[PDB]
Parts: sequence; structure tokens; C-alpha cells
Amino acid sequence: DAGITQSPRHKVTETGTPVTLRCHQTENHRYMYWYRQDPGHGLRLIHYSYGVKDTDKGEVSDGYSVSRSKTEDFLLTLESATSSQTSVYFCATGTGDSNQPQHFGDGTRLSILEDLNKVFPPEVAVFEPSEAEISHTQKATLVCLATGFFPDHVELSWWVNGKEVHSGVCTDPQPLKEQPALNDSRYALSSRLRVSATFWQNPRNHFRCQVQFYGLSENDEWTQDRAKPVTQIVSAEAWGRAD
Amino acid sequence: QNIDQPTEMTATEGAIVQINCTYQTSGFNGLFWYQQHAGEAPTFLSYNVLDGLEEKGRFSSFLSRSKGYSYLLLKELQMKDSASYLCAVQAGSYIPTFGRGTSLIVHPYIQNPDPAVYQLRDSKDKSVCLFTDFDSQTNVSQSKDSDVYITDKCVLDMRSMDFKSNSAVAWSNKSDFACANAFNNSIIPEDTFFPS
Repeated sequence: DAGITQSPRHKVTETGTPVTLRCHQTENHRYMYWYRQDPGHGLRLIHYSYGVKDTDKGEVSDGYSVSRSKTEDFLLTLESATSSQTSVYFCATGTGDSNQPQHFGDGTRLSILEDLNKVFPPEVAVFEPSEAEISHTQKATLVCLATGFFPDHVELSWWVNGKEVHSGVCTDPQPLKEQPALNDSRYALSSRLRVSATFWQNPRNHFRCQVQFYGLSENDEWTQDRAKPVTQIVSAEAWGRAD
Repeated sequence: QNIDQPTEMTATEGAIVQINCTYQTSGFNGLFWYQQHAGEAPTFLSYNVLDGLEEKGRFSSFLSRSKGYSYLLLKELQMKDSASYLCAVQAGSYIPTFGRGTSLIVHPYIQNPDPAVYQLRDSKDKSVCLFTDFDSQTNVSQSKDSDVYITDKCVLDMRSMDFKSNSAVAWSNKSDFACANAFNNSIIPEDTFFPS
């Protein structure tokens, strides 16, 4: 990457919790910026910094503070997270010139909830290729479904024989709501991995779909019967089958 | 900066697409275009401050200051051009205001369409329906009920085979559900292969 790192990359927490997001850079740019990106809006500036201990407000500064104690870091603090502060946060840096671009981080998904009992990890299942597809096309499509998760803070990957694959994969760009008319509906997400029929027809070939879910941590309160929905990987798998 | 750009556009690989942006501001100090792939970082494409068309590889950027109009022109469109494109107008500090962004969906050219709908069975609910290998002109609804889920289309690229394909997935928890009726509220090709 380009030297800009955001931490954490995902966070879900309860309303009223203090939250700090950290932007770190390597390129020693004088200016740093914090943005939020909400559906139906462009990037909107929260606060920015024009040097060490030099900060000023953007358009959507309310509910946030920042600190710039050193060149390399710009910290964004929510003193008491509100549900409306649920967003995707992007930091950026730059030289402050009129004719040079800003350089952005990859973003941080932050979910702020009144009730943590809305948080659920995914269940994951792999669906084996159709024999009819194999006969008709000489290709074999596996489907992974990740189901029942909330919030939408997941990363889905495929692993073949212990190595991550990207060729022949497509994962839905957006999850679907399992109950579209329900506030904070749990989500589902699908992905496909397509291989040649001969590759599926090897019982030594192992196909695994992995979903990393970003959830609760130690300082979040939990009182439900079900296991605390902590950050975790949930996986499912299939093996090929000789012809 | 009064920035306006379209919400969404669709084009086919190999084509030319023009993404239009209008703005109005006092003290104009330039206009930027950024590309943003779905969560991640926006990245710089171009900066224009003088009138005219500026070419940078496959992409060009145009500005008319009097009309408060810019466009980004993408030629020889590639799958990797699927992204949002952000118009930003410069700029107490040089910080541009960002437009809402235009999402560009690039459709693959499917040389040998072979539309089919496949059942596939858990490994270890119990099944899903896979509608696959259809041409890019095919539109996938969005279900009527309720008890059944239908994804948007997704393009996969079997890189070594130089082969791309569209698909969508449907499933339900309910007992009545069948793959024969799964995509009923979609207009699908009449010769759609339904095995077996």
C-alpha cells in the first residue's frame, strides 16, 4: 500500500461508548484529514490538521474531536458514540496544495448500536457443483453462503489446498437483508468459485470458504444465552469427488 | 461548490463511457476526478484547472469553466473500471468538496452464452439455485416474496481459460421452493437450460 493505515478497520460497539480511530502515515505529509462516507452523500469532511497540534473543523465536525500530537498520526475520537455515527470512515493525507491530490486510507466500517443483542456471527455453508453443470459445460461452480450475520463487517475468501485463490471467484458486492423490512436485519452474502470439471473430479482437492466476521471484543458487555459474537472466522468446505 | 453527477451508469467492456459532472463555485481553483473501488481508498485520476481536453492513457478529462462542466472519458473499458468515480471541486485551506459519486457497472462481453439454472446441494437449509452463463443484457430481479433470496449478478473470470461468466444465486428456507420457479419474476432467456 501507500503508507496509510487505519486502525481498527472494523468496529461494532454500543451507543455511549468512546471510540478512537487512528490514521497512521509514512510519507510525512503536513496535512491529514478525516472523512465519513454515507449512502446518498459524497465524502464529507469531519476535521483536518495542517500541522502538529494544528486542527480545524470540517462540514460534519459535530460529535467528534481530533488530535495531532505528531506528524505521523491523526486520531479521531467519538466521546460517546451515537447511532448516527454509524458510517464508513476514511482518513487522508496531503501536501495542502491546490493542484495536488489527497492520498486516502482504505476505510473503517463503524457500527454503533443501541442493543448489542443485534450482533450475530455468520453461519457458512458450501454447496457442491451440479453434475448437470459439469456435463453441460465441463466446468464446476461451488457456491458459498454466509447467512445470519450483523453488522455487515465480513471478509469472504476462498482457499484451495491451503492457498488463497482469486481466479474464478466472484463475491456479491453487497449483502442482502434476510428481512428487508426489519431494522438491523441480519444479512446474507454469496460467493462463487468456478473451476474446471477435471479439477473438481479430484478427491484430493480441498475447497474452503472462509468468512472473517468482525464483532465484539473484551470491553463490550454480553448478557445473552448464545455465545458472545466476538470477531471470529467461520468456515465451510468441500472435497472433490472422483469421476 | 454545487456539485452534481449521476448516481449510476452501466457500460459494456470495450466501449467508451463519459461520466459527467457539473459544479458552480466562486474562486474556482480546479476540479479532480478520483476512482473508488467499493471499500477501498479513493485514488487520484486527474486534475483540471484550464479549459480543454487532457488525455492520460485510456482516460481523458475535460473541463469547461464557463459551463461549470467536466467529464471523465473512459476508453477501451475494462472489467477493472467497475468502480465509483468522484468529481471534487477545489479549494481557509485547499480541500476540495466531493460529489456524491457515480457508480459505473461494467458488463462483460459474453462470446458464447449458455444460460442455465443449476441446483446445488450442501456439502455438510440444503440447496441453492444458480442461474449462470447468461448474456449481460439479462436483468435479474429481486424477488417477489419474502421467503426467497436472489442476489445481484456477479461476474467471475477464469483467468487461465480467458473465460468470463455472469451468475446470480437464489435460495429459500421454505419447503415449497424449486429452482424451476426460482427466477420467475425475472425475464430470462427462453432457452435457458433447466436440467435434467
